[PDB]
Amino acid sequence: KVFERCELARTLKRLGMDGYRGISLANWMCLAKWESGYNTRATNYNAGDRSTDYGIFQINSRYWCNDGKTPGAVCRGDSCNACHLSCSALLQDNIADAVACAKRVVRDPQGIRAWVAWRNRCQNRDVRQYVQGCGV
Ligand SMILES: CC(=O)N[C@@H]1[C@@H](O)[C@H](O[C@@H]2O[C@H](CO)[C@@H](O[C@@H]3O[C@H](CO)[C@@H](O)[C@H](O)[C@H]3NC(C)=O)[C@H](O)[C@H]2NC(C)=O)[C@@H](CO)O[C@H]1O
Ligand SMILES: [Cl-]
Ligand SMILES: [Cl-]
Repeated sequence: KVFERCELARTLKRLGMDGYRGISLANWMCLAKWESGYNTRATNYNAGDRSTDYGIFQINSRYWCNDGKTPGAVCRGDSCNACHLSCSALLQDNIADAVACAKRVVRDPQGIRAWVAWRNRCQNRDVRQYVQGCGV
């Protein structure tokens, strides 16, 4: 599914993303915009390291979900699939699982810095435009 901007903002607000581990809803919106253009079925293979990015947030397979096909990995406990999900779950139209996984991502030290796209296009920028007029 390709979300409309305000429709996603209201969805994320309902799912408890506003202010989660200190990240404003606007930051999440900025992230989804630049990562996938708000498209849940987006996939990107990293030929360079054989990992794949999945869904609206472009979550990487090396540490967060299991796709079976991601090499460079020494798996301690749940270290290779910290969200406890098949990567397939990050490609559904319903973003509940994707959101639970993004929340797990930011529980690690880097927080939102986990996404290179955020560093480049969102950090220290006026992200208010992403949520203006959405009623959130
Ligand atoms: C959105 C996304 O998928 N982003 C990817 C990044 O998560 C990934 O960075 C690596 O993330 C893992 C998991 O957070 C890092 O490991 C954790 O590091 C902290 C540091 O103290 C430690 O507390 C955790 O125990 C440790 N976890 C594990 C499972 O080892 C890892 O250090 C990050 N690597 C770098 C270079 O920052 C990057 C790189 O694979 O890909 C993004 O796409
Ligand atoms: Cl699953
Ligand atoms: Cl699995």
